[PDB]
Amino acid sequence: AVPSVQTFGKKKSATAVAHVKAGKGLIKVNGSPITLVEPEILAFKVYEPLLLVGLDKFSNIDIRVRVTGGGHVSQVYAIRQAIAKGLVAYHQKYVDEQSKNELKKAFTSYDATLLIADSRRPEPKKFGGKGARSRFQKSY
Amino acid sequence: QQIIKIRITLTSTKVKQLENVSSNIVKNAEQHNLVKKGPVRLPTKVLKISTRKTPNGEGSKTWETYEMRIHKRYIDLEAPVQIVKRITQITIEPGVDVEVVVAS
Amino acid sequence: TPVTLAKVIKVLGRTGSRGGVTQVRVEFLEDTSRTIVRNVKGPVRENDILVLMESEREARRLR
Amino acid sequence: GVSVRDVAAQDFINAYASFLQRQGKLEVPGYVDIVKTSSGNEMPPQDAEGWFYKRAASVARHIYMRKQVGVGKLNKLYGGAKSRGVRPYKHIDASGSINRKVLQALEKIGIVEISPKGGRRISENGQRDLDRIAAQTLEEDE
Amino acid sequence: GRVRTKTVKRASKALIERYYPKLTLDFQTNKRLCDEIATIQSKRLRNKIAGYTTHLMKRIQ
Amino acid sequence: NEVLVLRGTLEGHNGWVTSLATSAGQPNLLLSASRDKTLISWKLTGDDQKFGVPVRSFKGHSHIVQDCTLTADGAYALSASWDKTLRLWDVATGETYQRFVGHKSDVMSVDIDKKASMIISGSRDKTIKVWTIKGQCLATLLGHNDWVSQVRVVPNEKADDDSVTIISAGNDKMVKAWNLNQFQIEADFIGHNSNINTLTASPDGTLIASAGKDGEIMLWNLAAKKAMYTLSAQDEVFSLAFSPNRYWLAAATATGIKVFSLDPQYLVDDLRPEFAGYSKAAEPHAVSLAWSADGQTLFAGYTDNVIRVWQVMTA
Amino acid sequence: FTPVVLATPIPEEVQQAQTEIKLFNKWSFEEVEVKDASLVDYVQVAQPIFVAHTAGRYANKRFRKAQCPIIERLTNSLMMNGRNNGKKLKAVRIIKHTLDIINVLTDQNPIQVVVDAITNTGPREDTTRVGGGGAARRQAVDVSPLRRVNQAIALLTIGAREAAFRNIKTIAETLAEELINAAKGSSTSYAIKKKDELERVAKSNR
RNA sequence: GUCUGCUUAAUUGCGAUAACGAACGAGACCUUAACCUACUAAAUAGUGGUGCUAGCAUUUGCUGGUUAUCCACUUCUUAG
RNA sequence: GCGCUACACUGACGGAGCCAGCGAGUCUAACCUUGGCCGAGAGGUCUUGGUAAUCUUGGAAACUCCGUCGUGCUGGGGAU
Repeated sequence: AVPSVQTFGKKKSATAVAHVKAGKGLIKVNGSPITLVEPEILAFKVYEPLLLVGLDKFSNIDIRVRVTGGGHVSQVYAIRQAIAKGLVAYHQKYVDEQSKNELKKAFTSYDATLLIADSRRPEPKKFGGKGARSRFQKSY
Repeated sequence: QQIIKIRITLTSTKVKQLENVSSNIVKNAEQHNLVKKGPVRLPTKVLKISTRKTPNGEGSKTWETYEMRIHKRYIDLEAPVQIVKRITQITIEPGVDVEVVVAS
Repeated sequence: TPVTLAKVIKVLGRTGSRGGVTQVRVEFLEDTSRTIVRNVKGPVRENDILVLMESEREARRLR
Repeated sequence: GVSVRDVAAQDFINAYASFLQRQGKLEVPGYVDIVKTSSGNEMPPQDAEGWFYKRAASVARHIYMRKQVGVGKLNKLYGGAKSRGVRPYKHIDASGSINRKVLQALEKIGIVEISPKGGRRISENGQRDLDRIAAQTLEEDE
Repeated sequence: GRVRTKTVKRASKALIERYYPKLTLDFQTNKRLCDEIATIQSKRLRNKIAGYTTHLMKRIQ
Repeated sequence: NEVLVLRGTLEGHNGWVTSLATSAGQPNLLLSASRDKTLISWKLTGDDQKFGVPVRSFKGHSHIVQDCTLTADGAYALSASWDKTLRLWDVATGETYQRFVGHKSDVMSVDIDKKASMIISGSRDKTIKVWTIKGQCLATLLGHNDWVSQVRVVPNEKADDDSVTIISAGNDKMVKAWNLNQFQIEADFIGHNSNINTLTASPDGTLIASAGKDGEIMLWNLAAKKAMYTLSAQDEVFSLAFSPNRYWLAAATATGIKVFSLDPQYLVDDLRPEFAGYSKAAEPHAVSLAWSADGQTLFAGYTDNVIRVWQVMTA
Repeated sequence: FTPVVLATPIPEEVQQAQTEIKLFNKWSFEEVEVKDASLVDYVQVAQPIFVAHTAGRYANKRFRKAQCPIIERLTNSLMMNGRNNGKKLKAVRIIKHTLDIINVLTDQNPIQVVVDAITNTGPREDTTRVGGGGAARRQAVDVSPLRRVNQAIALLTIGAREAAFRNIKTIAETLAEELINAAKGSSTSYAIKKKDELERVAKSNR
């Protein structure tokens, strides 16, 4: 039928898979819903996006988010991107088009990642010296 | 008429002879129309031998990273003892290795 | 302790040996048209409200 | 309707720990108070107790979470690095012994089982005994 | 910097002579065109010729 | 008399509006074009705020849209772009019936005859190619030596024989009118002073316009094939527009809209309003225009990212 | 006021708390402002962190240091003492503490007394090393206000650090023992006993 | 020729020039990290559907176990 | 000269959450070892797989958890 549409997630390493289908309520992350966050101080990172908008919208919209890659805080934006990402992949393929413009002017405001993943790279290393722009000791 | 499901496994150092062979491959076999897949294309291994430059401690500490980058490349192909042999004989070449890990 | 809050207008030219000093006009915010030319220490712009309890030393250009 | 997942990672720990403390069946092997688990811990477990009944809900939630594994797997997991001291800090693989024996004691009732390919798979009971006790640890949260 | 080069200028300054008329500033319509005309090495080089040109027709007018 | 008054717009796209389309069977069902790889579907509700509800994006190419022709029925929107296609969209929905592929250089067009069938499309490979309502060619015409710029449909009240006629475009500085069934040969437009970047057509079978990089708008007949009213409009039009049944021209001359009035020969009414923070060479100069299918609503389109539709009303 | 009824009860405590409302839903950033003219413009009161982490591209552009949320140029400092160096999640599991030991001790709007430990803690009349010779004077010149606040955080971190240092007091009880007495500043703190100690090395040289 | 000047990571380039046009270096090139919901295949990667199935709900649901129960897939994960 | 831990409550101790990536590996013989037992522990071993995306190998630490310690050179320090 199924009505499913659907996405990925990407911040410095890994992915998620928002299978955003038609069911009754749910938001399964890693085989463990989001009340059950994981590194439980950052916990509020993912909690912004359910409320950044109506916990109203996500009753309809069912996300089994599987989470691989990327130490714990890497993926935190990867699963944030992906609930918004698709927030507009539901609100693009399915829920209209100004519902992607009412949004992205909400979701564009923290004007952050959320939507557009980070750019920055780790710099390659060299010869001689150890994290990156380091040069070995000096002599005389 | 005994059918056999062969699997074709390639490797070289040039992306230009090599790509050449799954164009020739999968169109010297769709001529034959065979039941096959499309040139699967396997993670690029990719060896970096660090070495110093100088012939003698002296002299700054002044190093190299020469390497062979293969493009590993495989295929598929059914067909009896007759029309996998006429195919393995033909692509025939410089740079390249063909195995026929047969599936009788 | 009388504080005279003076607004920077014209950032002028770089100074000091080590470039620790910009020069600086300033427009007195709180007596507009006075337009004295002190110095400061910072990585400045035009509009850095600037803070002086020393009304006034007017300063001269330091190696 | 009511999950092992739907519930936290130390209430299920302490509320299967006071289930497998108060079961009696569980057996309790003879180098399981003294002996240092892990050899970089100086300190064995600060419980000396029914870590064995706190390693009996870990192991067990840990299986089911995945397919299969153990003893040279719960060997890379339970330890951490090393205290080498002076020598830049170093991983150390436990002692297959205690959980090579809860894995042959869980084998007993019908909680953990031996996954074909082999080694520890929870049975078919077992799971029955973790979805009964993830819904009795969901109501100390509820 | 951002400081332009000969090979480049002297390739737009030769060009700008003939082709002022096809000539434009949407530079993404020169880019295409600037191949049909020059016989360029590269993709990067080529994107730095027309960059300059558009710095001619944006000031010529 | 007709004081043409300048009204509420419909703003929405991030790139640069490059066609726009007269709906051609449900004139609401606006349906607009792009640059940044979609097609924002705008209703005309109409009801004032938004003049009238941006309800289906449609996303992409990989690259920039130069067109978006509606069908004879008017709920099936036909793409183009700079990555060598088509991708037939459903106005209603988000979908790709039939990727039509095959070109080499960058489609410049798209159009559909009076029954919705034997489609066409220009190119830079310097052709043309028919692709029926399947990725399939009748044939691949080659009479031109150039960038053939644009091709149009014409909407026939000699009631159609059945061996019909279409058209074309333009650095060789000529047109050429290709039987849409077996691409025969019919007349061309000799003369002009550089790029033919457009043309248009009659709303019965006996009117046309081409146009300018020189200045002049060189006019038609097709059912006289004789060269006509030769105007003089300085910069260029990029962006031509018949009213459908008035005799008003509309084309966006840089600078006007020059309504020229193709009966008598006059300047009725130039719209260069509205305008805020520019250095000329910033106007945010158009790139598509249209006349409500039923013929008022001028859907005036501009660079920027703000469509600015501007209807004619009362003295 | 409307509990969502989604299986997954994602809170009705952190749903009425942050639906009715934005901002970190312990402290409300909601009728809390700044009282000086100079350190407005160069100390974000708050864009909403609903926690106390932004990637953080704050030093490329020569200014945005500005745009940087105060709370997260703070956790930023602490970042040290060298051994922690790197640890932000120890530095927010510590200042997410600090804001409860200001609310609890005063009874204040503590995210404001966080801000009043800024403008008060800033050195204005400051010196510079004129070169100058073998010996010269530190021509006395008032920092921009840019620099000022760079110091107003920098100062505070090098004296509430020795206070845990062979100390019964876990920086959560010395940080809030510095900001309450550093805004009332007092001199039981370390800024208003160096800030003043730089005014006071300048007022001469000048 | 190999230069007053402006130019760059750079004898890197416009330009000034009894100096015209080339070689090496640098750069071009090779390694790897990113991207491809288009291709090519995967019981030494994983999906749903499928049973077999072990619990909570009983509301169809929710939580599983299964190197074959079968297949179908190839976003994923590998890699040409 | 090159370096490790620490002068703390922004930490030390502890349960309870509990997370990667670069490798490697036994053949003519003892390289990786689980699992399931024996040991407070360090380990012992039966036995197991693995010439390896096929085994040990999906469970590493900074941390969130829930607190005891309360300004006591300690409950920082870990020398001898």
